[PDB]
Amino acid sequence: TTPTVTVLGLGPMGQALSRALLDAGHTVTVWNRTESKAQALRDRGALSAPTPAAAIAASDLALVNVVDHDAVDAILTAAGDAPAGRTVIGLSSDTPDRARRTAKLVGNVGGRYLDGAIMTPIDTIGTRGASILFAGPQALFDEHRGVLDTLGQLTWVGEDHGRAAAFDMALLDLFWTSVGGFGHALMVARANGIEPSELMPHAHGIVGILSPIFTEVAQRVEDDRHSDASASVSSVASSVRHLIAASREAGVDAGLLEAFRGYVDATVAAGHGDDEISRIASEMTT
Amino acid sequence: TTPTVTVLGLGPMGQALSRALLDAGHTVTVWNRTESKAQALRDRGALSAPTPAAAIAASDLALVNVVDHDAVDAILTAAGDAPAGRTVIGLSSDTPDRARRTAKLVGNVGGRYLDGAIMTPIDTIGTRGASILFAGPQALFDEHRGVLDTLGQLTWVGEDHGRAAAFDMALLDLFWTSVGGFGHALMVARANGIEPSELMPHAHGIVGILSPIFTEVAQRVEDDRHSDASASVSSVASSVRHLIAASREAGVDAGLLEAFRGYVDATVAAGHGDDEISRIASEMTTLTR
Ligand SMILES: NC(=O)C1=CN([C@@H]2O[C@H](COP(=O)(O)OP(=O)(O)OC[C@H]3O[C@@H](n4cnc5c(N)ncnc54)[C@H](OP(=O)(O)O)[C@@H]3O)[C@@H](O)[C@H]2O)C=CC1
Ligand SMILES: NC(=O)C1=CN([C@@H]2O[C@H](COP(=O)(O)OP(=O)(O)OC[C@H]3O[C@@H](n4cnc5c(N)ncnc54)[C@H](OP(=O)(O)O)[C@@H]3O)[C@@H](O)[C@H]2O)C=CC1
Ligand SMILES: CCCC[C@H](CC)CO
Ligand SMILES: CCCC[C@H](CC)CO
Repeated sequence: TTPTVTVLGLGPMGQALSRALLDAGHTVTVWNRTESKAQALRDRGALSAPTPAAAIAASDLALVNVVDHDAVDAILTAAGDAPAGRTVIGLSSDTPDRARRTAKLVGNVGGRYLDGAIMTPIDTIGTRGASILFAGPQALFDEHRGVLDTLGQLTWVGEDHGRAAAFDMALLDLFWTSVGGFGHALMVARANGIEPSELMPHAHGIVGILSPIFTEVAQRVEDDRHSDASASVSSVASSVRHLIAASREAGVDAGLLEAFRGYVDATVAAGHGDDEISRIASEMTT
Repeated sequence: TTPTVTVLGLGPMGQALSRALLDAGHTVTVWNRTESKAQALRDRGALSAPTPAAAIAASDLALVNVVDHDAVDAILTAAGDAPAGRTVIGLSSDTPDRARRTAKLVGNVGGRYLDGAIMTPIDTIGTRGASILFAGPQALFDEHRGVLDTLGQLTWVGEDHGRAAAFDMALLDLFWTSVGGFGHALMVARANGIEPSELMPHAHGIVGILSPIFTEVAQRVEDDRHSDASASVSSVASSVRHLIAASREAGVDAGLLEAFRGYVDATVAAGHGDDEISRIASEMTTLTR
């Protein structure tokens, strides 16, 4: 009558997943390599299991939320034949080939596998603000959607077990590159007498322009249409040099902007200085 | 009564500025090094002037919107004494020390100077979605704010003529780094059979999580508070390796992520793997600790 779910991995995100499943009223079994991280959840109604095999054998569905697929696959090695007749969902960020290999590891012991990628922070889990992408057999996603729906908005992205991970590689590239730019910006600003609290209203303004700019860049890349520029490659080839000089003056490394400059300069050298900045990423090939 | 404004520089942003000032009912004079670029604005009601001196002498306020301060200073040199008794606003992105240099060039010929930085794209200009930062004498900003308010939301950031540029250097760093990430992401997604149109709903979701994350990282940096992590440095140290491997496999250079990894790895090596990702940027220093 009541669905069973196991969560293996009780770092910040695995705690968040466990609390959401417990609030939904599922029977939740938890396991972590560092055992005592389960204690806060046992106080909230979770059941612990002492080993990965015992944890997976307790439920129809096991979610594995750990640092990477070396950790996932180590947990599956320890679990042995426990996945047989059960479903494993990988929720551990790694490459598409690791998601496919882990699918194979689970199938070769008689389990079924979905791969997922959580694209939102812990505060969002258990709300309509969370976004989780899934890949693998459509029917298996449909079979477990009822339990998984309490976690957030789910999107199935394809049959290929690696496809959620492929989205994750692209989306986390955008995310972490932006985070690197933000932390750099705060360092250089602070060296110029602008504390983070004073910058932040304006930094929110920059975040506010990204969606419409990205929409246009994506459309231009699909159209292969880089003409009629509103902001040219030659203009940013001038600007990025200023930004690097400012970094240098402040004693802050400029490696992200230096990499960017290399692409911009290669676009100018290729004869596309007059084109929209949608052209620059072409020069990232090699 | 009717305000007089000159725009010097008719690239895409100078055209946008000029259209917004004309749409507001101002008396707009325009000048560009390449004179043919003035025709569409003359049809909208702009006056054109043949030289920078004649352009600046036509108006109480001159906006200079060109690629950099080497171009600004070449235009103001050509204008000679035309700025005397008038106000020049630089709207051309460059360093704080170039903004201060240009301020002194204007003051040398008896003009007044504000430096400004436009922080939004051409479509926003003339709307409440635009943002322009200004630096220089507060009273001079106040004198011209009624004309300038037709371009967008305005922020005066202080009396030092370099200070709008200092914000610009920080904010464009964030912006272009993010654009570099985005263009890279599209190329790696395409190699993996995900076209830009299929990625974009999800990319908008990532943009949607940045502001609260940035607000937290800024508070932690101010507080020097990197503990009780919800996303640890050790975790991103693993993640960024995956990202770089995926770039390699797609035939795409991973320079930006490689640079980030070096900071992440240095933070782990400093014994801060369990800390929040707010700690990473410390390792960007090139100063002796
Ligand atoms: N935190 C977040 O906001 C988000 C996280 N994610 C993803 O969720 C996953 C988990 O993230 P998060 O909770 O932050 O934690 P981490 O990525 O820091 O992973 C820590 C967890 O992995 C376990 N682990 C590490 N190595 C091994 C191993 N060899 N064997 C067994 N378990 C191991 C840890 O066990 P122990 O406690 O014993 O050290 C702990 O449970 C990651 O893949 C991350 O990318 C996705 C979106 C957001
Ligand atoms: N486009 C945008 O969305 C935004 C632009 N900005 C800033 O606004 C400024 C203008 O941007 P944008 O319109 O895109 O154009 P560009 O940065 O490409 O600059 C082009 C303008 O500069 C002029 N110019 C270049 N070199 C010289 C020179 N030596 N002497 C005289 N004029 C010269 C060009 O003249 P000519 O026509 O004869 O070549 C043209 O008018 C830049 O500093 C930019 O960073 C700010 C926010 C957004
Ligand atoms: C600092 C929070 C990071 C969450 C992010 C979600 C895409 C990466 O794991
Ligand atoms: C691609 C449009 C670029 C606008 C940007 C505004 C901060 C930089 O000039």
